[PDB]
Amino acid sequence: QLERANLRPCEQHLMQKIQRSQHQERCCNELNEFENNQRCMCEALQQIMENQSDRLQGRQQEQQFKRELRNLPQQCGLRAPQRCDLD
Amino acid sequence: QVQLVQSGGGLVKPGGSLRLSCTASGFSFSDSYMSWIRQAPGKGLEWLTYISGSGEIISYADSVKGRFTISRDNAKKSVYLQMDSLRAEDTAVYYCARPSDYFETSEELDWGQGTLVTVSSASTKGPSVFPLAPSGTAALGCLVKDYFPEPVTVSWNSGALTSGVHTFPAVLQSSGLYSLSSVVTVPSSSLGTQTYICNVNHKPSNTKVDKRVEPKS
Amino acid sequence: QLVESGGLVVQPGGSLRLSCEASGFTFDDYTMHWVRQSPQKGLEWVSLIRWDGSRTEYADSVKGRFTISRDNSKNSLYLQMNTLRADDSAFYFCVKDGGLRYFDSWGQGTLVTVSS
Amino acid sequence: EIVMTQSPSSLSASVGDRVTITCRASQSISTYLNWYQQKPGKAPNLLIYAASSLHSGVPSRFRGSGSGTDFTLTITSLQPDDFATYYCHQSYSAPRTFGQGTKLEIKRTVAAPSVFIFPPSDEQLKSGTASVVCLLNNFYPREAKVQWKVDNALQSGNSQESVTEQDSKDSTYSLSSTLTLSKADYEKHKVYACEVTHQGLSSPVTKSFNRGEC
Amino acid sequence: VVMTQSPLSLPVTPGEPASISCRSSQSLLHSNGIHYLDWYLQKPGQSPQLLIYLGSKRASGVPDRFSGSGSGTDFTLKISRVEAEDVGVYYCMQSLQTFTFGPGTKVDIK
Repeated sequence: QLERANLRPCEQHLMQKIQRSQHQERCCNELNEFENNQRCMCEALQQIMENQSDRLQGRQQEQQFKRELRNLPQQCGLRAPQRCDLD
Repeated sequence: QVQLVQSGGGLVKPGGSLRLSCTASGFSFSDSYMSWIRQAPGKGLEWLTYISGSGEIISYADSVKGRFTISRDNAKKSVYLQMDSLRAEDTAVYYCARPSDYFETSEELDWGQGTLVTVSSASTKGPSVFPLAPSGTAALGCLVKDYFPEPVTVSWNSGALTSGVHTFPAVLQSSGLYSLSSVVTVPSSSLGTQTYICNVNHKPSNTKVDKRVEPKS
Repeated sequence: QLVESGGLVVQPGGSLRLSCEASGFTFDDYTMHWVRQSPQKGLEWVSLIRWDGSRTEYADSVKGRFTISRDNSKNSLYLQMNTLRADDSAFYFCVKDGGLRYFDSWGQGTLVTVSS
Repeated sequence: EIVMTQSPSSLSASVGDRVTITCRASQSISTYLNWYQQKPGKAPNLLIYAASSLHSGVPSRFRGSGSGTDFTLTITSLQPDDFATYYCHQSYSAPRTFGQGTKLEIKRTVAAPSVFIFPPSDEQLKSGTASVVCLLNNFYPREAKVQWKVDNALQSGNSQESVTEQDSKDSTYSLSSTLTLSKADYEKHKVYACEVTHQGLSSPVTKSFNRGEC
Repeated sequence: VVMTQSPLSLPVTPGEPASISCRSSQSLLHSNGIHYLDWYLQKPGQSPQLLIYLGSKRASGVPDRFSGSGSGTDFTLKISRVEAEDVGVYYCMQSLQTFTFGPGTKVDIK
């Protein structure tokens, strides 16, 4: 189930959130498939971090991205995992 | 290395107000939720409130909504609890807690040392000590009555008698004062040839009493 | 400001160490790269170090021979170059990442000559 | 508020037993159920999060299971350090809520209490109050009934009980019940007795006194 | 990943408009929305300076007459009206796989 996901709209939505929608809607629809499933929701967030790690070449941009990423389930109307390592 | 150092609390009259504070180190305070939890004497844990890192999300348990106010100062790495219109029900040990991670669902993990909050209009009073006289093995004791605040200490023959001793937990009376009894069980034979005294000490009032417990006419 | 030290003539197969002193911005908030400029060859990218120093990535050309390092205390990006070679001769630039993988502020330059 | 309902409230068991504590939520809380251990005077220690996941350092003998409304903490082989109180805890939605708690005590052989009644001291009566104490000493289990009768009349709401925690040496309980009256009320009756019921006793036991005696 | 540029030499009439093209061997579109292409001007005697970054966005000190466009592999740096301090080697650079600069275009004054 995890291998099948298209999290590119989440990566697009987050980096535009850092610069300062079509992708916020599409991102929440993708994340909705993991609602109230903590292990699988965490892997989705981790895979967004994994793909974006090379592109965050600065402490302040990295922390804002992490912060916005931790708030992404809540801002989509979903529960975040109790624990999810983003390092 | 996570440290949670609480401060404040103490004695307060019903209807009064206290501000408990807690300062945190060893984690990213500005990203973490923080919560307050209490435990009344001899009762279970009672979750009270939490506050998001930004301070924009706040929740209060129904038992406390409208009376307490949680706040935080990320620059000071501190979280506060303003308790107003206090009641006797609120007497409890209050715990600061930090969750295990930086999400809104993250469960409490690290706890402060706890702060005792006592809500009472009573004044400091030393106990009155009355004997509980004998009538196989026999039983005798002393009744420590009408003291405030807690605690009191009780030994027998100045620490020489320890076996068979049961010093019961204090009860809070309708008067707002505490009472307890300390009893010791001993052989019937030793009674006349042995002097039994209970040594009661109440530090807040600076009281020491050593009442003898002898049989009766 | 990105003052760049080190960089002298070296023999083939030798070792050299470069330093880069930072001024004008929070050094502990930005990834730092080394990029070199050849006389004949174009602009080549060298190595990488996150602001925390946690991550370090290297160009294929000069990988295993160069090791990158930062001292956030002294605010200095070091490049320890070992096994220098004629192909490694170039002007070496201390590049300041912009936070989103772009070279915002460049240094002035320091030359390295692999020659006998 | 999501109500958390724990069972049992109390539990006695021996070292090596398999213990099971259950927690039922008022509504579906998915896997967002946590388990804490608390020893007296100490802050709780997290055992399990996400209903199945062990916190680092927690021994393997603790195991959690469940999803939805019904959850279970299991201790496969109880150890001496496991006698404490256990709480379930939901972080599914705020305000969070603990279960009522489960105290896990040591099991042992039945033991009848030795009952002792004490009349109020003369020194006390000179103050205008009378306390009559009924003592149950070194018994087990905790379950016990203490009934005050004044001239064969059942008293209600003027007595307070107090119990001790399990004793280190023998793992028994001791209880005291104190009947409080005014000197005036105390002197309008003759017979004071406390009737004690406990399974270790073949029959209920009564200890009585007559206000002028001994 | 290989970066090429056309023209290798673009003599301009000052005041008139000018363009440089850059092309990559593979698409420069990342999993986020960004096109990881920058432009860098190396003037005579100076180090390279940032003109345009991440495809369209321009730098703080770079005035508005520097534009940058493109999508996929082809990218174009337009200039509205050429001026004094606009002469040197114009490298493009990708930031997708690692960091690969183009050979560069010389901005002669015709």
